[PDB]
Amino acid sequence: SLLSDLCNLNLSESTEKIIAEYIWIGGSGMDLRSKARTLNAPVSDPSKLPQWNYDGSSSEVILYPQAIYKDPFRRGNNILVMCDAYTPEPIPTNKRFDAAKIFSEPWYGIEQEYTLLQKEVKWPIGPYYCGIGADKAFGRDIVDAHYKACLYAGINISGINGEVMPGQWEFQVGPSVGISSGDQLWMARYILERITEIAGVVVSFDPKPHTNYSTKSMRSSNMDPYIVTSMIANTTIL
Amino acid sequence: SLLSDLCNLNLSESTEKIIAEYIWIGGSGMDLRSKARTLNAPVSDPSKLPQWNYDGSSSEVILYPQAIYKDPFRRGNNILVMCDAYTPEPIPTNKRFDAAKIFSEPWYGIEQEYTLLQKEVKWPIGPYYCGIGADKAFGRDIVDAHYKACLYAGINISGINGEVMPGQWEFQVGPSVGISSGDQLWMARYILERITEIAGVVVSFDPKPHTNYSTKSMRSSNMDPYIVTSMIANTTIL
Amino acid sequence: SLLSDLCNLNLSESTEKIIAEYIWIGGSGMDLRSKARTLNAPVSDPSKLPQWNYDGSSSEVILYPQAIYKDPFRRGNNILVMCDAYTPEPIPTNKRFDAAKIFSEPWYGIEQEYTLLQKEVKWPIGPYYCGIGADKAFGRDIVDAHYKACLYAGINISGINGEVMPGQWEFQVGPSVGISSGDQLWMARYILERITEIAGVVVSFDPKPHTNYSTKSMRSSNMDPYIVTSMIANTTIL
Amino acid sequence: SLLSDLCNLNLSESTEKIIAEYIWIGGSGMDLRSKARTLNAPVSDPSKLPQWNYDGSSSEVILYPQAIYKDPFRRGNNILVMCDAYTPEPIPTNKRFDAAKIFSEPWYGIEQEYTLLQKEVKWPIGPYYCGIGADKAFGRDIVDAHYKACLYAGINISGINGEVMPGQWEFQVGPSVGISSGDQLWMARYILERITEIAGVVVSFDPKPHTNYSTKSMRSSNMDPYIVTSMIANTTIL
Amino acid sequence: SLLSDLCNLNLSESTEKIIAEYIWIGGSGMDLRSKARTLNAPVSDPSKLPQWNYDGSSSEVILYPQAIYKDPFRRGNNILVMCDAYTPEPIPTNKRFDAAKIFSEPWYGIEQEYTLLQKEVKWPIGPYYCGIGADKAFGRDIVDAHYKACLYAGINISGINGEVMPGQWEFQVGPSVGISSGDQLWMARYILERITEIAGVVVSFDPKPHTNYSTKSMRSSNMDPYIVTSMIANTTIL
Repeated sequence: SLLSDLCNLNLSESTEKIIAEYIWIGGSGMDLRSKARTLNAPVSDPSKLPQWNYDGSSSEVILYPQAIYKDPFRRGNNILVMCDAYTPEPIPTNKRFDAAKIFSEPWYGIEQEYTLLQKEVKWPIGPYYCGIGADKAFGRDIVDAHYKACLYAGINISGINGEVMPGQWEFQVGPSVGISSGDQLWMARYILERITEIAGVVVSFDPKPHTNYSTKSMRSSNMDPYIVTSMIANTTIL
Repeated sequence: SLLSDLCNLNLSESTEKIIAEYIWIGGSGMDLRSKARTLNAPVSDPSKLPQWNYDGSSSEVILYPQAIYKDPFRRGNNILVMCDAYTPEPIPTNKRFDAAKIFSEPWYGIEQEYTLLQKEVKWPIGPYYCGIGADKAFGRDIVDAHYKACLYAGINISGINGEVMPGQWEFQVGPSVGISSGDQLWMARYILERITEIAGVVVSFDPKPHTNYSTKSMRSSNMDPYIVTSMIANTTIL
Repeated sequence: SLLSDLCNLNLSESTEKIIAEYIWIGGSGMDLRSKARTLNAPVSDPSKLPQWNYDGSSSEVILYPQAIYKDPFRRGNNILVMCDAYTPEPIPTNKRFDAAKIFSEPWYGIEQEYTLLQKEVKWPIGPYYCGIGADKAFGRDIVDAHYKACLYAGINISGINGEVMPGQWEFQVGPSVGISSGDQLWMARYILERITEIAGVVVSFDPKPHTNYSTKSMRSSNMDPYIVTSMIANTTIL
Repeated sequence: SLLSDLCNLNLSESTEKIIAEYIWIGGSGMDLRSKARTLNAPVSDPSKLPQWNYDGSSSEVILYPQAIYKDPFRRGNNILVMCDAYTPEPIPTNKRFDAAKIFSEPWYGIEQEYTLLQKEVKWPIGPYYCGIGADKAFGRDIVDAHYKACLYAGINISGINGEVMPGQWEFQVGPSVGISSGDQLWMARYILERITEIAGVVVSFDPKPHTNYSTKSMRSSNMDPYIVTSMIANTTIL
Repeated sequence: SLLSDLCNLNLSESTEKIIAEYIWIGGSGMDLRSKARTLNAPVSDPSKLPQWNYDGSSSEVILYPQAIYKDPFRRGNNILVMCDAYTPEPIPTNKRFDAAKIFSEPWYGIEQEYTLLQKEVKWPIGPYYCGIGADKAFGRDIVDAHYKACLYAGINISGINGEVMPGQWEFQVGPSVGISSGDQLWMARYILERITEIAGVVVSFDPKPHTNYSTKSMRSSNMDPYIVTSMIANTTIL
């Protein structure tokens, strides 16, 4: 148990403190980053978690709690929260205020693809449609881990399946509220981004390392979940 | 424990989702393929799962649920589902519609070999009938795993044998009622396909990498099984 | 983690089926073989099990349930059975019919010795009389495993000790009733090989790689657990 | 396995002998040292633990119980104790008597940074600001372990984050009352080294391999939690 | 999980038999040998256990159950026994008869030192006074294991500490009564070797690879836990 018997300890035995990691979109847009801080009492309602901030130079950017769900790598009562960047008005990189004001029942099953690479070499490991056996499932345990972690957290994920291109996969979100579909993707794009970090594997959400619409009824710019859903919710009723 | 901490979480606490993988026969060979997707509530009756499909060009091929049995590698309430390839007329590769219409009380204890060798070298890992000790059993952990997973799932499996020539094995399929011996010899043939894949072991069903009949009206080989189980039933129908 | 998370699943959770490992003696008398096959209800009475058989060419040879004890490598309700070989009259290699007819309450104890050697060079791994410390005891974990497995199964083993010969040990089968005594020894020998099979070690019982008598009063030449006891009983207790 | 089966035994059944490790500050640098000592009755009141001592030549140096917290690597009822060094008057290296006499309710939060390097080459293992995935976070397992151990012990650590230069972090000691605040820093720092000792990594706190103040009126070159805190409270809490 | 899944099985679920490790002192006085035996019912009274013996040629030498403690390497109801060598008159190497007749309430505390070295090269593995982290403490896992095992067994050990010379330590047993005091030391010594057996390390107690006295009335040349205590009791109490 070299650095493995730890990282997993009971919570309520000693203290009542619960961590709550703060997550936000950074960099060019594909880099989703986070850092940790505790709390006092376990509450899942987003209107009680205190605000916070960080320094953007490393530019004082404020963060507000929006999504409070559970945690893959810590269990019990530990919590992940999804927060957006506000410039010292929202920051232009946020790209969420417009979506919030537009969406303020458009269920969206956004479809996303991800490819696995061997991080020591940055290449994929090693009839291919959902193949099994040798030279087919390059880290199918990683996929099991991500699927079950997403079920545990609170992400509404709705299936996963491989294709012909080696290593790569894709998973489905299905029945998620429009604005929620801008959260439940990004967090689910985050959890996976950590899981392969355990191994010598990296997920690259890129083409070369679909948007469902089921409204309750009617009653009325590259790779951004929020931008795509906002654009396609424009024109169409809601 | 790299990546193995996950894959073995629980679902009775967080979300009542029960992943139900969908399985269908592949192309020319006996490559039983499958892909994963979810469900909502725990039900074992195959008359309630909705009819789903896939793309065959990677064309549209629809699948229906008929075999609903528990999971070796996921446990809990997760389920494997056996499905056959229909076209919205059964595909010739199906070879199950004729057997179903013929059988709708014969019991088939068909015998099958599952010669298994090493992955990288395609060679065995290491008076030989059911040998024990050095240079006798080139991996019995996977074999015990397959046996117990088969009993756990719901397969009515009965026996297992060793072999003299290094490598070959065999398991009995048990008292399977007619068309049921088209499920309990494929999905119980599917389970092994993952277990060897867990290790550096490849199972080579081919002869060069028996037919039973126990009816109640008192009247009386892997690869291709549907044809076999059905032709010898026609000869002695009910 | 890999390949070992299986092999340890539970029985009574899914199905109340039981398994059984049918064990017979090899041609030369030093090899002990077995093959596995299931059963419906768990019963420990040797009379209730049904009579089974095998092929002697690998020539039909029948086997009857003689000794029913529990299983260390599968735990739960899994059961080992010691059975003798019958020609379709006892088979000459059986050597048990004479002992059974002779013994049909002598308490007997027989001593066993065995040498452990490396798999591919045939030398022991790594004052020696019950020695401890550097260059004294090698593979004492195997010894602990065998001792505790033998207590668990039903073998009434009594003690083990190490001697001067490198990689040499000796265990005592303890007081036990009549022919069952000899029978018990066989399972003990059996168990050892499987445990040694885990470690990649070769066990040699041959001399170049004591018999205890105690009764009430009167019943109311190559390492043979049956010939030796029959000869030493013929003269005094039959 | 290799010693890991031990180190984790329970004590509430065999012997209720609470251990206690006596922690004292080292010599020139920041080398917080200790040794173990058993006790009879488990009590957390620092006014009942017996005084102890040691030899300073490796000179008698008495030690008195000040801080009683729980234990990362022993758990159960095992307790760590933080004690200051007294000459047979305070020792000059103690630096705590001045702080105690000054403080005899200013809340303090101090900032700590530490750089991780390889054991035998001194380079660190393996947009960086709180980065995720590969090439951003190296050995976050150590960091998660230290964070959760610090919550478990009794340290009221409050937050943690990464930085831009490769291979360092920063954790927030949290708001606490009086001199205990400074004490807690030392204690928490202690835990880190033990955890790093598991991984074969060297922790360097040196700059080249801030303080928060709030009162009861408000709310909640040496790297000395004592000198800096006392100097800040000299000018305000007096 | 090879070879280690066993060795930790349960006792009371299958059989109520217990084990017992009979331990005697080697000829040279520095080696402490033992061998295993079985018992029917678990009893901790040294009077009820049966006398046993061995062969001194590897010359019969009788042994009696003197000290009964629990077992760290088996848990459950398994028991270790410390026994002395009696020739059917005590053997001169015993050295315990004189101490027993001298002592037949002086509390004694003895100090022990040991050095850890590599199995092959004989050099130690890997300011040192009670050092922490890298370059100070090597193999503290062995030390924590021995401390906790000694608490578990019944040895009322007091404390342990590091020292200056690389790779050597010292533990202390002080709350001991009568001749059992010396006895306890011996048993504690024994445990250490078995633990080091797991790690592939060599323990040397030799100087070149303290006695505490307190009575019920208080204050009103080899390393032999018996010779030293008998000599220092002669001048005071007995």
